[PDB]
Amino acid sequence: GNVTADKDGVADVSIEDSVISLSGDHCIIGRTLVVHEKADDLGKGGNEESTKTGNAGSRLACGVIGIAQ
Amino acid sequence: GNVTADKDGVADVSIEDSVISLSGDHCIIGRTLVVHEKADDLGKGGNEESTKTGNAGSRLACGVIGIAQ
Amino acid sequence: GNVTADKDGVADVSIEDSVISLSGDHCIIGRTLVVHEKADDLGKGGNEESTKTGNAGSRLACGVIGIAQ
Repeated sequence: GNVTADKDGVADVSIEDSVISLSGDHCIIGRTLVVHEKADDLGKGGNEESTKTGNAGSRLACGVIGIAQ
Repeated sequence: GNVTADKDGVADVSIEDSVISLSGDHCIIGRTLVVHEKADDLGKGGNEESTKTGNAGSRLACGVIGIAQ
Repeated sequence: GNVTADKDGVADVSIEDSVISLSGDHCIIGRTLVVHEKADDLGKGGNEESTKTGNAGSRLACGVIGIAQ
């Protein structure tokens, strides 16, 4: 299906079968930020997959990022 | 189906079968932030999948991120 | 089905079969934030799946995040 007709109209929105995601600020104030990590065996034959997939950030697989943003 | 007709109208919204998600600020004030981690065996043949999937952040699989944002 | 007709109208909303989720601020004030973690064996062949799935944050699987945001 998914016809989505329209004849006029200022500033209208139509959203058929889809996926939407938003977010806001992520302020973090401080004076000292210390991190220690010890990863040992993350993946051992881990199959993966994706299709029509999105992401508003840093895609990754089997990582030890430490401090993201 | 999913017809979604319209003839006029300022600033109207129509949302058929879909998924929507929002969020707000995530302020975190402080003076000291210390983290210690020890991950050992996360994945051991973990199949995964996705289709028409979204995300408002940092996608990942089998990680030891430490401090996200 | 899912017809969703309209002829006029300022600022009206129509929501047929879907999923909606909102949130607000998440302020956290403090002076010291300390975290210790020891994960050992998270996944051991854990199948997963998704379809028409959304998320307003950081998607992940088998993680030891430590401090999210």
